[PDB]
Amino acid sequence: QFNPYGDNGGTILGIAGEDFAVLAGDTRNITDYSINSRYEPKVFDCGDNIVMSANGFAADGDALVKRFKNSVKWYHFDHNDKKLSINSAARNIQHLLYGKRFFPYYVHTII
Amino acid sequence: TGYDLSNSVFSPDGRNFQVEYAVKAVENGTTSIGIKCNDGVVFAVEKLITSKLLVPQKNVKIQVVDRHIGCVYSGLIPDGRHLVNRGREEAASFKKLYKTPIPIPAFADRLGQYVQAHTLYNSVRPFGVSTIFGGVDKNGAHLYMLEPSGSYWGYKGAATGKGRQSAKAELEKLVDHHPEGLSAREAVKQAAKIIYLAHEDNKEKDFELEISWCSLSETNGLHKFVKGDLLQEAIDFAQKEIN
Amino acid sequence: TSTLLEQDTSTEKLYKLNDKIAVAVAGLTADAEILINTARIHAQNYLKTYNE
Amino acid sequence: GYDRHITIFSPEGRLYQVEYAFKATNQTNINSLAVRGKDCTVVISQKKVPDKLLDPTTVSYIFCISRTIGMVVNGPIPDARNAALRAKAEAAEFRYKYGYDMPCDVLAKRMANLSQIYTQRAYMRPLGVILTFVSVDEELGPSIYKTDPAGYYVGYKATATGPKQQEITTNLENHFKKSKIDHINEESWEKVVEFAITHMIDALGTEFSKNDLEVGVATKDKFFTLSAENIEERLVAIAEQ
Amino acid sequence: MTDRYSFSLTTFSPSGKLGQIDYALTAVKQGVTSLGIKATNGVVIATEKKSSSPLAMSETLSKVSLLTPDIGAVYSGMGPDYRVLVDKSRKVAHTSYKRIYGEYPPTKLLVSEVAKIMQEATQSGGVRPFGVSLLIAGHDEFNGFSLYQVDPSGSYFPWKATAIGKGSVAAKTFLEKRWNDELELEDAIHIALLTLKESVEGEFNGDTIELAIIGDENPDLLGYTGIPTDKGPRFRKLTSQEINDRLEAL
Amino acid sequence: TIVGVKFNNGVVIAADTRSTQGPIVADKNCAKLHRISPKIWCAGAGTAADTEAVTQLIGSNIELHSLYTSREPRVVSALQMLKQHLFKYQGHIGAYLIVAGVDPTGSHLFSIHAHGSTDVGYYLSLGSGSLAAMAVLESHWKQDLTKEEAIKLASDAIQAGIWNDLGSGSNVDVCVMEIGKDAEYLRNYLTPNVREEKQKSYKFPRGTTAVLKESIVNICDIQEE
Amino acid sequence: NNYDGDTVTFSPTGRLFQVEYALEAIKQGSVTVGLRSNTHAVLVALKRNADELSSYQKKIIKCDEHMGLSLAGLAPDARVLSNYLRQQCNYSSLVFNRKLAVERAGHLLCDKAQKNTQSYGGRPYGVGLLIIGYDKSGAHLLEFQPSGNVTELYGTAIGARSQGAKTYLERTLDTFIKIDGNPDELIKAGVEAISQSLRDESLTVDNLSIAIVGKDTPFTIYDGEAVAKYI
Amino acid sequence: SIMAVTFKDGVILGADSRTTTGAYIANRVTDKLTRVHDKIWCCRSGSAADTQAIADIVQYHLELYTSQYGTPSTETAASVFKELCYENKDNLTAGIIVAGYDDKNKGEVYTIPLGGSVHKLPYAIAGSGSTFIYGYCDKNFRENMSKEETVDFIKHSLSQAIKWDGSSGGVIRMVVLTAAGVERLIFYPDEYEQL
Amino acid sequence: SDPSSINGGIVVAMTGKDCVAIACDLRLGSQSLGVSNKFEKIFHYGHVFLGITGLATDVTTLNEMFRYKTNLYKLKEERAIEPETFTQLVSSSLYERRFGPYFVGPVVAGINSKSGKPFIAGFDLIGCIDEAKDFIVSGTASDQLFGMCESLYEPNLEPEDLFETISQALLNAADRDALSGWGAVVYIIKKDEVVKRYLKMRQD
Amino acid sequence: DRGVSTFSPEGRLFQVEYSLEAIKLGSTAIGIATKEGVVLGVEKRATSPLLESDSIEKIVEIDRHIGCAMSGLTADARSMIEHARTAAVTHNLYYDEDINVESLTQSVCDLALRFGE
Ligand SMILES: [Cl-]
Ligand SMILES: [Cl-]
Ligand SMILES: [Mg+2]
Ligand SMILES: [Mg+2]
Repeated sequence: QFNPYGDNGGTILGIAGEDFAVLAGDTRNITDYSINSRYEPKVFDCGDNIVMSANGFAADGDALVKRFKNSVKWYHFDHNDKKLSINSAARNIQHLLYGKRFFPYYVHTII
Repeated sequence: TGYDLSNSVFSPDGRNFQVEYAVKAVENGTTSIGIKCNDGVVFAVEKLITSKLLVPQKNVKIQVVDRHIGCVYSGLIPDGRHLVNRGREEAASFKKLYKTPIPIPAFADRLGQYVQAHTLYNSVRPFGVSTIFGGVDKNGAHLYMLEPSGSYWGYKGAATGKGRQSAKAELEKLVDHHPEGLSAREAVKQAAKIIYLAHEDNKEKDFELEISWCSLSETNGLHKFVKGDLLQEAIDFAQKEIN
Repeated sequence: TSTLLEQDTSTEKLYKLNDKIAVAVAGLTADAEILINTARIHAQNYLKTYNE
Repeated sequence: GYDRHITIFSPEGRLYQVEYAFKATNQTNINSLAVRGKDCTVVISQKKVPDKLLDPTTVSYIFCISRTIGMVVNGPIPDARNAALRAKAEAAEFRYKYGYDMPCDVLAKRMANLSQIYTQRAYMRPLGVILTFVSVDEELGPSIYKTDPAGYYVGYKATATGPKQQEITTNLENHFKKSKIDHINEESWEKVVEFAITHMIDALGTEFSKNDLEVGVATKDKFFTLSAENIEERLVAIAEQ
Repeated sequence: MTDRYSFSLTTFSPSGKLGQIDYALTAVKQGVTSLGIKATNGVVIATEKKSSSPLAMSETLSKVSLLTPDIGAVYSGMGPDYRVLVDKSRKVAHTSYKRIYGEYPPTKLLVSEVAKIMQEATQSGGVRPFGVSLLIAGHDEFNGFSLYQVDPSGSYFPWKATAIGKGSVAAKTFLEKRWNDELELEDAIHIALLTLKESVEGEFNGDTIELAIIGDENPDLLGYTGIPTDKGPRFRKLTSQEINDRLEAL
Repeated sequence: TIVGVKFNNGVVIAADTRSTQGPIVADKNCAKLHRISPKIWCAGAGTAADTEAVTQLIGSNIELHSLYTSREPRVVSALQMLKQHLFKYQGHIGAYLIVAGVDPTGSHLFSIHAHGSTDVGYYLSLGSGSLAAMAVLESHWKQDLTKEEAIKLASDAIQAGIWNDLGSGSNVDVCVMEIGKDAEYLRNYLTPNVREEKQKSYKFPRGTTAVLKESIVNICDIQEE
Repeated sequence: NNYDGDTVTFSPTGRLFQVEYALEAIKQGSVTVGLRSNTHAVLVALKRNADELSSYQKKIIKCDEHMGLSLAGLAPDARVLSNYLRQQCNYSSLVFNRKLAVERAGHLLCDKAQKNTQSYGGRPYGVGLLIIGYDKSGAHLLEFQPSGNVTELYGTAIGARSQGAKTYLERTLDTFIKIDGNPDELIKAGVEAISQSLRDESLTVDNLSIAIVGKDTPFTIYDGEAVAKYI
Repeated sequence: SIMAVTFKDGVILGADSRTTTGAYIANRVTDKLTRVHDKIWCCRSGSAADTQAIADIVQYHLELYTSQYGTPSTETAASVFKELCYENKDNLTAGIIVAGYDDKNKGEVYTIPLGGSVHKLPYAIAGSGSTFIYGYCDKNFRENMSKEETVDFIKHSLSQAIKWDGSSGGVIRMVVLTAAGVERLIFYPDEYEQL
Repeated sequence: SDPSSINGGIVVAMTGKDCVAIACDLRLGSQSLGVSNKFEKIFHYGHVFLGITGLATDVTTLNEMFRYKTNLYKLKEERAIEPETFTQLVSSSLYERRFGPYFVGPVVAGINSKSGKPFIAGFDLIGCIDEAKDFIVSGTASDQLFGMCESLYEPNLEPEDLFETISQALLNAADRDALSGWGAVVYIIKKDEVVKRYLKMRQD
Repeated sequence: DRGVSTFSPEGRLFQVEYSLEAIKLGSTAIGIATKEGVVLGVEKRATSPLLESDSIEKIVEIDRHIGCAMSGLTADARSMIEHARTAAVTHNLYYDEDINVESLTQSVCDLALRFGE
C-alpha cells in the first residue's frame, strides 16, 4: 500500500535563559540509511521574535511552519499589527496541529 | 412597451433591445482592427492618452489566448477581460482532452455560444464588447469578429469602435488592390496607417499605437507584440501617409 | 353536472383518508388531491411508527 | 402588461414571446427549400455576403449535425449555432446510449420538446429560429422534419422557410398536384438539386450565380454540402436546356 | 444564470380567479374539436387532422397517442404541450406503477398522475399551466371501460361521452340525444363519425380524421405467441381504409 | 444452461428450468427466458434476482424508447443499455445474459457478462452448463442452419447441460425469433425429467394432528349495521 | 431613469447607471494622492472625522510587504477588496514562492469588480483604490474604478477636489519622476500635491496619513507625530 | 497478442481472436480491433469490459469532435484514450494500442500501458503474448516496409505469440489503414501454424 | 454472525383443490437461548397471506412496510391487492435494497378473488421469485421442509386433507432443527373462509 | 419594485440610508471615554407603567473588557451581540488572550453589508 509518512531524522534543542532563549537543530536530512542533505535548515525565524522547528517527517514540518508563518501574517492584518506573544503563538500552533487530529502532522514542534 | 427593460425579452419586431443597447457601449469605445495576411493575422488598437500621468506602453489592451490566438476588443474593457478569461478556460479544456491547440473556428464558436448564453436569461446582462480575434492553426490563417448578440463571421479585414466606418473603408481598398494577398510586414505598416486615419474620430486627445501579429513565417505561428524598431518603422510609415 | 357524466365511477367531493377518517372538499379538486395523498401518507407513517 | 414579456398566457390564450420569436426567424432575409428524391434529400438556401471584408467561406446557415443528418436554419446566427451545438451533442449522446444513429424525425422531436420547455418555463427565452432536419433514414427513407419556436414539428414531402416561403410552397404544391407522387422521380441527386434550384428560380423570379446559393445533400449513410464549383456545374446544366 | 423565478406565476386575483388557468382554458377553446364515446363493449376517441400545409405529411403527426396497451389519449389546444405530456404520462405509468406492481396502471390512476403533473405547473415556481385538455380512454380488469377528461387546472371527471375544443358545446348536445347504456362499439363509432362531421369544414375522409378504439384484445398486434394470459393490446388506431368503409354506411 | 443459435431467417435461444440455493434445488420449473420486448428476448444466468431486475428495467426503458421514436426496438439498443448499467456496478450486479432478437436491421445474437462486456456469435452458451452445451455446439454447428435444425441443436445443447451439469436440470424452454414473423415462446418444449409414481399414498387419516386451539380469521372489512 | 433599477440593465445609449452611481460614492469620499519615482512609490491620504470627539477614518490598508492601497468611498467595500488582494498576494507567495506583480493585482481586482456588473441580485463596489507597490519591474502606481477599469500611472488622485492635485502632478511629472533615492523629497512632493485639493481645513497631525514602498523599504504607514515632520 | 505497425502506405493493426476466463476460452472468434473513427482504430488488451467501455466513450467523443471541428488527428484520439485511462487508473485494467492514417501525418501508432502513459512508436506490441515476440519483432522490423512485407511481419509475429501463449489463439485478424481505404484480412490456423 | 439464522424459524405453503395452506413455527431466539414462543411469522393484507423467516427485526420491519404499501394501494385502487400483484411488490421492494438487503425469506399464499385460482410464491432476500405449482419452503429447516413436502405432497388435496399434510410437513421438519419449534400455526384458506389452528408439539 | 442592494444617484445605498432613519427613532444611548474608564448610559423608555422596567436590557456585556449599548430596532441587535460574544470567546480560544476592542468592532461591522437577493 502507499504510506503517507516518512522519517527525515535530525534533532532539535530549545533552552530558555533569564533574558534570552535558544532553538538549535542539526542541518542533516536523511531517509533510511542515505543522506539527503548535510545543510537543510530546520529552525526558522517566524517574525515577532519567534523561532520555530517542527522535527520528524520533513514534509509535515515544512507545511506546519508555512501555516504558522501565514498565521503570524494574518494576525498583523486582523489586529492592527499587534505583536504576537509567545503564549498566543503556542495556543495558535495547538489549533493548527489539532486540525489534522485524524491525519496528524508526524512532527515534534518547539518554539 | 417595456420590452427593452429586461434582457432575453422579444420585442413585437422579434428584437432583443438590451443586446442593441450593448452595441451602443461598443460604438462608444476606442477603434480596434484586424487584418488577415498571406500566412497570418495582424491586430491593432487605439489607446487614448487621457493625461500625461499615464505611463507610456504600460496599459496593454491586446490579450493572448493559449500561445497562437490574439484578442482585441472595443467597449467596456472589463467585459472584454471577462470574455478572454472564459476563452482561456475553453482553450485549456480543449487542449487537455484533444491535445492539439484549439483551432480558430472551434475557439470562435466557444466565445460565440458563451456570449449568446448571456442573451437567454434576464438574470444576466449582454456583453458590452465587440471582439476581433484570430491566429494560425493547421488549416492556415483565420480572422473573426464577435458581436454582443453572439454573432460572428470570418473576415478578410475587421474593425469596431468609434472609428469603424473610416477603418472599414481603408480595409475595403486593400482587399480590392491586393487580390493575390498581403504580406505580414506590409499588414503591420497598413494596420498602423488605418489606426492613425481612424484617430480623426478621436482627434481631441492624442493616442498611443499598439500592434500584435501571428505569422507562420515571421513569428512561427505564435502571437507576439510589435516592439522597438519594427513599431517605430510602422509609426514613421503611418505619420508619412497622413502628411 | 351533465346527463353524460358517469356518476357511479365519479368522485370530486368525498375522499377516504383511512378507515376511520374521511374529508369533504370545497375548491380546486386537483389542489385537494395533492393534499389528500400527503394526508394518506402521514396516517400510514403514524400507524407504522406507533402501531395505532 | 407583463404577459407580453415572459411566456405566460394572455387573456386570449396566446404566448406573445413565442409569436415574436417567429418574427426574429425572418431577420436574416434568407429563403430555404427542401425536397426528396428516390434515393436522396436535397436542401438549398440563399447565401448573401453584403460586406467585401467578410470571408465568404465562413458565412453559412447549413450544419452537418451527424454523418447522416443535415440541418438548415432560418433565423439569426447566434441562436442557429446554439441549436446546432445542442443537436450535435444530442445526436452523439443518442448513438452512445442506444447504439444506433439518431433518426432525423427523433432528433426533430427532441429539439421540439426542448423548444416547448422555453414556452412553459419563464427564465428561458425561445430561440428565434426554424430548424429543417434532412436525412435518408434507414427505416423511413428520404426524410424532411421541421421545428419552430412553439415546439411544433411535422414531416414533409417538401417544404420552404423564410420571407417568401408561401411563393415557394405554392410552386412545389402545384408540381406534386401534377405528378401525383410524394417525391422527385429522379435517379441521381445532381438532377434533384437541378430541380430544387430551377423551382426556386421560378418561385422567386431571380437568377443565381455560384456564390448566391448554398446546397446540402443527404444520401444513404452521409450528408454533405456542395462547393461553389459543384454549384457552378449544376447552374451550367440548367442553362443548357 | 440560475432559474431566479422561484415564485408562482399563477396567483389568485381579488375575484378569486386563477388568471393563468382561465387563459389556458381559453387556448383549449381555440383548439380543434376532439370527442370520446363509451359503449358497453368498448370506448372510441376521435379528432380532426388539421394539416398546417398540404406539403406536410399529416401521418407523421399523431394526435391520438397510446399511453399503455389498454389506454389511449387525444387532446384539444397546444400540440407541443400535449406531446411532452404524453412522454411524461408514458414514463410515470412505468416509474410510479409498472416497476412496482408488474402490471399497467388502471385508467383512473394514470389519469390521476397526469392530473398531478398539470396541477404542479399551476402552483410551482417560474412555469405557466399546460394549454391542453386531454380525453383519456382505457380498460382495466376491475373497473372495465372508462373515459376521463383532464383540464389545465389538474381537475378530471369521468364521462359516458363528451367533446372539448372548437365546437364542444354543439357536439355535447348531439351526443346527449344519441347516447344510451345499450350501445355496441360499432354504434359508438358511427355516432362519433356523425358528431365529428359537424365541426369539420373541408375534406372528411380517413386521411383527414384520426380515430382509435379501446375494445377487444388484439392477439394479432401482441408480436409474440406462447403465453395464454397475454392476449394483446385493447388500444387500436383505425386505418385510413377502415374509416372510409364506415363512411359509406353513414 | 442457456444457449443462443443463429439460423438462416432468425435466432433461437433455449434454457434449462432449475434454480439452486447451494446444493438444494429451489425451483424445479424456473423461467430463465425473459421478454425484453415483443421480438427481443434474453436468457439469464448468475444471481436470479439480478437477471430478472436488469431485464425488467431495460425492457421498461426499451418500451419508452420504442414509443418515443415510433420504431420497433433494436437488439443493439437493449445490448448497449444492459452493458452500460452492468459496467456502472463493476460486476456487483451478477447478471450474465444471452440477448437475441429480430428487428428492422435483421437477426442478432449477443452475450453479456456481468462486468459489462459483450460479444457477437452464431452460437453462444452461458452458466455452469456452458461447457457441456458448448461441447455439443462445437460438434454439430454449421453455417446455413434451417429453423428445424437450429431448434434441434439448441435443445440438444441444453440436454447436455441438464444431464452432465448438477446446476442445470428439469425441462427445456425454447424461444424462436424468425425475421418477419411473431416470436414463438415454447415453454416446456421437452419434459425429459418427469417424476415416477410413489410406492405409497402419505395422505393421513383426519384427526391425526393434535390441535391446541381453533378460530375463524376475519378477512372481511368492518361490516354495516 | 427606467434603466437604473439594477446592474443587469443597459440604457438606450449603452450606459450602466448602477455602475455610474457607484462611481459617484468615490467623488463624495475624502481626497487621496498617489505618485512614484523609479526607486519609491508614495500614497498621501486626507483622513475625515465625524466631529471633534470622533477619530479620523483610516484610508490606507497594507496588502503585503511590497504592496498596499488607499481608499475613497465605501470603507467596507475597500475592506472586502483589500482582503481579496491580501489573499491573492498570499496565494502567490505560498504556492509559487513569488511576490504578486502589481500589474497582475490590477487584472485580478478588475475581474472581481466586473462579475458584480453583469449578474442580477448583486451590486457594484462603491469604492476607488490607489494601489502602490515595488516588484521585479520597479515602482508601480495603479488606479482602480469599480466599473472594473484599472490604469497604471506615474501619479494620480481620487475623491472630492482630486482634480487640483491631479493638475499639479501633470506639471511636476518631469521633476518628481527623477526623485530617486530620496524618500523625504518624494513625500514632500506628495504633501505639496494633496495641498492643492484642500479648502478651509489644513493638514494637522491627526489629519494627514502617508504610506511609502521602495527598493529597500517595506510598505509602512505613518500617522500621528510621525507626519509632523512634513506639516 | 495485439500489434500496430506503421509502413510506407499507412498502418496495419493485428490481433488474435481469443478471450479467456481462467483457462476456459469464453470466445475463440473475438474481434479485438475496434473502430473509434473511419481511419482511427485501436487494439484492445486487458479487461474485455474495461476496453469495450473505454472504446465506446472514445467513439462518442470523436463523433462529437467530428460534428464540430472535422476529422480528428490520431494524436487527438490517443489523448482521449490517455485521459480516460490516467484519470481512472485506480479502477481500470486496460492496455490499448491506437493506430490511424492521416494524409498529412500518414501512418501513426500510439501505445497506452496500464498507468495511462502515452508513447508514440514506429510500431507497438501489447498483450500477454507480446512478451514472447519482443526479441523477434526488434530484429525483423524495418521502417517504410511495403504492404505485403508488413502483413508478413505481423502474420509471423502473432503466429509466434499464439504458439507460446495459452491466452492467445484462434484466427489472426488484421485491419489495413491507407489512403485507398480500410481492408479487413483474416488468416486461419492451417495457414499461420505451418510458417 | 450469519443474520438469517440468529433468531431462527420456518414457513411452508401448499396448494390444494380450490384452496391454499400456509404454516409457521412460533419460536424467536438469540441463537441457543429461546426468548419468545408467541412470535407468529404469517401476516395477512386482506385475502393475501405473507410468511417471513430470517432476522426478526426485518420480519417486523417488512410486515409494517407491506401493511403501509397495501393500505395506500387499497385507497388508490379501491380494491384489495391480489396474490400475483403483491408477489411483484415484494420482489420490487427487496431488490431496491440490493447492496444492503433485508435478511429474510418471504412466502406469499392466497386465492385470486376473480379467477379463484390457488397461488403460492417464494423469494430470496434480494427478491428473486420462485412460483411453484406444488409447495414453497423458507427458514433454518428449509432442507428438512423440502424433504417432507417432496414425499408427503400430492396434487388436488381437499382442504381437511391438505391440513394434515402441511401440519405433518412442518412438525416433523421443526423437530430436526434446533432453532425451530416452540409451537406452530396453520392457516387453511378457501375463497371466502379462513380457519387458523395452533398445533400441539414438543417444547424442546 | 427595485434591488435591495441598489445605489441612489448620489452614490448611497437606499436600504442603509433608510435603516439610519429607524435608528433616529430609537431611545437615546450615550458613551464617554476617560483615562479612568468608559461610561455607557441609556434611556429605557417603557411603553406603559405595568411594564417591569428592569427587564428592558439595552446595555449588554460582550466580554469582561467590552460593554455594548444599543439604539433602534433592539431585536435586530440580539444576533449582533451573539456574533460579538462568539468572536470575543473564539479569539480567546485561538490565541489565549483578550481580543482588541477595534478587532471586535471590525468583526461586528463585517455582518452589516451581508444583505441582498
Ligand atoms: Cl424529450
Ligand atoms: Cl472483447
Ligand atoms: Mg420564457
Ligand atoms: Mg495458444
